[PDB]
Amino acid sequence: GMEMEKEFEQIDKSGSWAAIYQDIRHEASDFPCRVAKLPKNKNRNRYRDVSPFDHSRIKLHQEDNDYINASLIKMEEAQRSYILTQGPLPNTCGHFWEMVWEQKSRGVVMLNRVMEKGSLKCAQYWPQKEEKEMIFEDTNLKLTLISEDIKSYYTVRQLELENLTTQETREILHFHYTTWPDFGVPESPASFLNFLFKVRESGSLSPEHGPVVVHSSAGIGRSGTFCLADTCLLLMDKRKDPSSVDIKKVLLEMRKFRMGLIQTADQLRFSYLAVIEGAKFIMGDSSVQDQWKELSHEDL
Ligand SMILES: [Cl-]
Ligand SMILES: [Cl-]
Ligand SMILES: [Cl-]
Ligand SMILES: [Cl-]
Ligand SMILES: [Cl-]
Ligand SMILES: [Mg+2]
Repeated sequence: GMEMEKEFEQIDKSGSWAAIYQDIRHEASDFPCRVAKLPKNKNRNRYRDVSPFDHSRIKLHQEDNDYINASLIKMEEAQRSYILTQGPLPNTCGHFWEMVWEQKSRGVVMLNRVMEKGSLKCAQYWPQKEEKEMIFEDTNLKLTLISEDIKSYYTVRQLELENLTTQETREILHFHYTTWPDFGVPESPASFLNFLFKVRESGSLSPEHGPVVVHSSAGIGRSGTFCLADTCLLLMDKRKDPSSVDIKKVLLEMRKFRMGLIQTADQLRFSYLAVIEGAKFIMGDSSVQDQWKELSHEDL
């Protein structure tokens, strides 16, 4: 089969995933995060050990404090960008939506739940009920739930974001994967790819929009897995050449822009599985998309 498939089988046969993953960690970029570590920003960071590099951090367009824990992953060869961010805190939900507005994002991909393992891993940063809209007074934004489509393991929401200064409104699509555990993997390649293709189908990743926002709790593990698989499939798609993609090199390129992307060796292995499976679609087996939808059990 494909070259990534041959490397996959070699690594599985030798039981080498931990060593492969540790090599990536060792080779990964190390750039300063001075702004993230300023005293005044301590309460804007969810995790002490997860910070945006200065070079790639998203700046808020405000004079007071322009800091958010968010990074622009700009994949030059693939011609796709993503914004990866932590799950917003109770005091940074206004900042989060400010960033969405200013960066002209059409979609937000949320890969975590608000409560995981008994702890609050993300703030409730969007409205749960149509009739209870949210106002972010610090950033002068209003957010309303317009509709939601609840599936067995993910939910898609239509939100309306309004800049109260100008009264301009935009439709934001929210893609919420609700069964992906932290430091874990999706139930199957099919369930993951079914969801990724839902995001793709929406047009949220179009170059006509700002970068999609992808987040988890830390904005690196589940978020890294999602973007690695998406970028690798896009690279193969541009060239129509699966054997042209080097998944580990792509991950190291991504890690130039945000630290710590992909948090376990099993998330790396899963990324391979997802790309190998998705290649079937890229190379012209259109019917596999329906198979994923069936295998994902999304209706239940
Ligand atoms: Cl300071
Ligand atoms: Cl949730
Ligand atoms: Cl829980
Ligand atoms: Cl929180
Ligand atoms: Cl790491
Ligand atoms: Mg995470």
